[PDB]
Amino acid sequence: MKIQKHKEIYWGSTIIFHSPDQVYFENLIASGQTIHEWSSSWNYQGDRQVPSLPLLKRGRSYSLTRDMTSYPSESVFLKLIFFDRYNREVSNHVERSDKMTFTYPEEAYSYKVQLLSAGVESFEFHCLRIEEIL
Amino acid sequence: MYYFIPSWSGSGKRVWHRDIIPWYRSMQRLEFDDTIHQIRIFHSENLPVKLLLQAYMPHARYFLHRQDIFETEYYSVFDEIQAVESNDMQVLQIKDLEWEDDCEFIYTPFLIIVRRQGQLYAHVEFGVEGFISFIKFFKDDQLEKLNIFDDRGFVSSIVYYEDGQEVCQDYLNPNGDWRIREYLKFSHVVVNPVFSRDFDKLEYECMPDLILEKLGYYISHNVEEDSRFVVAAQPFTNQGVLDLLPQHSHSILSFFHERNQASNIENLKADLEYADLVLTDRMDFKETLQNYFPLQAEKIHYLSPFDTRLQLGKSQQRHESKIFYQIDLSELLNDYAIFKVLFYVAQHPDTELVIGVYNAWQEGIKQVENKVEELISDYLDLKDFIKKSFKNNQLEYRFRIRNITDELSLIQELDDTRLIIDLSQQPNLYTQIAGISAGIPQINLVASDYVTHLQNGYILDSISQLAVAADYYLQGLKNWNQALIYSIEKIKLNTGHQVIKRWEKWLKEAIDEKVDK
Repeated sequence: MKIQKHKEIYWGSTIIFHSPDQVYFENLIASGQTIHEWSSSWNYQGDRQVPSLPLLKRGRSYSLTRDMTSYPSESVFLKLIFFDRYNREVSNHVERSDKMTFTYPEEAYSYKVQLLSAGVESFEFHCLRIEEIL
Repeated sequence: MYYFIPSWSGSGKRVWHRDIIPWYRSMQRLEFDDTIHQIRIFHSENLPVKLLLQAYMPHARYFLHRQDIFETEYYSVFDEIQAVESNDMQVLQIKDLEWEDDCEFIYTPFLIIVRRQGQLYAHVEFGVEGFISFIKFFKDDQLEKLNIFDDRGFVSSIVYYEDGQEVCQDYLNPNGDWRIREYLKFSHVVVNPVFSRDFDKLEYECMPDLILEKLGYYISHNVEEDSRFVVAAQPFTNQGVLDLLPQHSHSILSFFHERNQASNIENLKADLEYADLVLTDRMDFKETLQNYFPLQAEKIHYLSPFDTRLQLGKSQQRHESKIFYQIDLSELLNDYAIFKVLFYVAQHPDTELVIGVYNAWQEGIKQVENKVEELISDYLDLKDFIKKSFKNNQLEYRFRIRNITDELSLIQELDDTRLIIDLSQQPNLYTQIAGISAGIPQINLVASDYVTHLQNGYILDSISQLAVAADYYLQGLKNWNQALIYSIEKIKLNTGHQVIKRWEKWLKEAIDEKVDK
């Protein structure tokens, strides 16, 4: 195998896959609802929905970055949820912008990031980026 | 600072090689550890600590994480051997491997079957957390290759198959170039010439030699002067590692029952003489050592481990008293004991029952299910097992049967559990640890270091008395609470700064004994 290294997080139903690194979308999704979700964990053992997001360190601080453009401009939001070991929520941050900095809480066992929605007509999506900051 | 050298092994003859197991064949043998207990103490009470890993663990990130020590700094023998430079993890999707164009995929509920032009090409299996764990490769209905993936997102290793048998395994670098090759027939390990820069010796006879090499080189050239080494007592002899320790350093030797229950006291003599400090998680093993080796009695101390992944129990937020009843299915079924519990739950309509079965395969779970159905049908009424939620609004029952595969499984189940019953002759050790950790009382048939009679739980004479035990904690609030108290002030004096304090004090007390001669 060649494995195809990259440190970016890709996408993985008008959802059109014009490339691994670019995805088209047309609205179907209520304002406030979820357009997509990434998780650092399996929802249940059998699940064919495999984790996408890397393991994080507690107390440390990171930068979550969208690389996408939404046709009705500032329409797609970016929610970030931290869950504990019992699957109960811990905390949630939403960001209108395309960059966000959070500090990974010390109760957090896993995390998910969702793309939420304002009135979104269409978007082109490239990726997410997480790197450690200070 | 403090260095920890864990004993994290495989179960084969290659002990330095951790087992690779698909998510479904997964079963519970104890993964929590005296080491993990200790390292966790250093991370709260923020002290500096580092981990020295001598074993091959392609999936060690999820392991550390799952065990709540992901933030610990580690040096890894096989990370040097394979020239893994960055700890950056890229969670691999199947989509980005990638395969030939003709490959079609078929999704088993267990794995993924890749066929190309109708012929079986590959099985893609997953690990308990859901990352690609390994892929089997096929050439004409014959297994030829096995790729083992690193949880950081590359091919860590390849096993080659001759006539359907392991012949050879080479360990790649994250770029794909083999660095060492290991021959698995009785028999050595060869270094790839291109990378001779990083290995003194060009070939090694047994794998532990190359291991012993890289480890000692770290301890000599990279350890800050006067440090402290906590060594998990490995199954055989500790000379391998003890005789690599600095001239000026303190050594702590740590004994965990699950690991060292079976060891003859005679071969301990060498390692027990060297060690500055000795720790056991069993009182009577401390005593066994203090009698056979009376000259070193003073340096052996008892320390009980506790899993702090367990939040304290939220069973006060429930009207229903939930009962966790443990069944070891390697012992077959015991109709008398299953019935005494089923009968107690029938009588007290304010209770729910989870029957936690471990060491069981899919079909053995069904056996437990039928035996419960049967016993209920023949002697009781199934209608008395319908839950309030369902019959106060009118199917769903007050009892169900859960397969306990993970420790995580059990941790979840214990969150709202009010009472633990284990009627085996050897009670699942992790459940005893998890029980006292979450502050839930326990009923066992044999005494232990985690359950104190009429304080922490009840120690039954025979299962005939099961109701007297059950009542003691299920009836009223007083006893159940005097037990949360007892359990809490026992979690306290075994996971504070207090414990490391006691270690430093015990190290000073071991010097003041040397001056006596």
